[PDB]
Amino acid sequence: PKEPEQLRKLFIGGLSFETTDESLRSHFEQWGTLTDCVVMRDPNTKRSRGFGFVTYATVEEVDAAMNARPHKVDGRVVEPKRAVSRTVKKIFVGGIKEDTEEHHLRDYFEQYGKIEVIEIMTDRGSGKKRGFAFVTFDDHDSVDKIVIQKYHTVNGHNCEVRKAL
Ligand SMILES: N[C@H]1CCN(S(=O)(=O)c2ccccc2)C1
Repeated sequence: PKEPEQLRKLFIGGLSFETTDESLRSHFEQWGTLTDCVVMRDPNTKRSRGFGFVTYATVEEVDAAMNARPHKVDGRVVEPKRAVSRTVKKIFVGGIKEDTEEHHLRDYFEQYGKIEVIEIMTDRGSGKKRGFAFVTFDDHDSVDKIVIQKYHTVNGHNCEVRKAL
């Protein structure tokens, strides 16, 4: 069974107006099989709108494409983003109770991306742990991967994870 197509599609912004379906495909096929690849154009002029979409056969291929950033396509560095995830670098992690420590969160989340800050929330008056935390990554794709997952188990706790603004 295939991963849902909606989780295999990347929005590609910042395109050169000279990029075509064919040149976009030729570039992004280097990181996987593309089941679809389109440059968005004006309906009347056919002039590029400066963005497009590529759909890979597997989520692993999406990951490979994102890990190969920065992508310079037809002379311009473009901006890939997962098209469906339901742009920030920070998550709320709730439900971690009082026994979850920084190393629990780091050991778990470091496989989603490079962590820059872990903030375990404590009570302003007592210093007791409040049972939630914030994790900041160096890049948004980590967060997009994280919030797409249905489940997050950290330190034996079933955690609620959301984007933090
Ligand atoms: N309930 C089904 C309906 C669609 N999917 S999905 O494509 O796996 C998905 C997962 C996470 C975020 C956005 C989409 C699950």
